[PDB]
Amino acid sequence: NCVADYSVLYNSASFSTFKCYGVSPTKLNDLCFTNVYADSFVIRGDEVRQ
Amino acid sequence: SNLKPFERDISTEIYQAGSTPCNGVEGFNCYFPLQSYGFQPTNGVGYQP
Repeated sequence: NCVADYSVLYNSASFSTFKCYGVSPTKLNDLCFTNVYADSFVIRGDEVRQ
Repeated sequence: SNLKPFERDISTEIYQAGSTPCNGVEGFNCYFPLQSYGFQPTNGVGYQP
């Protein structure tokens, strides 16, 4: 029951995202989705393909 | 953006990934489109050419 705005990744710094961006890449913010459940985990990130 | 099926894009223009203009020269938010794999004999299981 929220907004789930994407103002955080507008400017950002580097990053790679999920590399799909099906609708409006780098714009998004057009679909509501059920929730923004974000599990807590940290990885090295070099093996981003896996 | 993604390509139409059976396309061949040989453009070498620089990328402007942000609001900062690139003016056709490398810099912040200005990354070259082409990168080389660098194939060498001792590569991984799924890294050979």
